[PDB]
Amino acid sequence: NKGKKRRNRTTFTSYQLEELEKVFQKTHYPDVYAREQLAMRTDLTEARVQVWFQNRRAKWRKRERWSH
Amino acid sequence: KKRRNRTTFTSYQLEELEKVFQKTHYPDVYAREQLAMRTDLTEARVQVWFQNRRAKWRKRERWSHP
DNA sequence: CGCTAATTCAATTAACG
DNA sequence: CGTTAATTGAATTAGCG
Repeated sequence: NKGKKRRNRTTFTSYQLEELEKVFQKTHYPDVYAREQLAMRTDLTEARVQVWFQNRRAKWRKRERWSH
Repeated sequence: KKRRNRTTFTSYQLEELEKVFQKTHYPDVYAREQLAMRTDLTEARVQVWFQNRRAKWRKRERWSHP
């Protein structure tokens, strides 16, 4: 099935991915405040940061052996 | 420490959201981007509003199925 | 084709008045 | 406490070297 017109796929920079990953290592579920400070520091929207964390947890769960 | 924050919509914001819901239950990105300007909300809050509004609507159909 | 960003859902949690 | 906005995993869609 084909979905309706969607937002253009965001291409992140080397800096952005490295910066987001540092926060992911501290916590997989950052509060709104943590995400907003990452959104300003990386010049991203709080929305793109929240979707990145949603997908980063999905990638981590797939590779993970343990229950958590 | 409040982990998440909450958006309290104005009556005008709700009129403009419900207007687009009655035209299209699944607005495209171009349609959502317009509401973001019209209602001063982010496109992100329009997605979230629309998915709760859809969930809310499907519950009605399940109750009035016979 | 692999990786991953974006968008749906059902179930559930938590902010606000 | 009631209302409902926000968040989550899971599934899925799809852009793009």
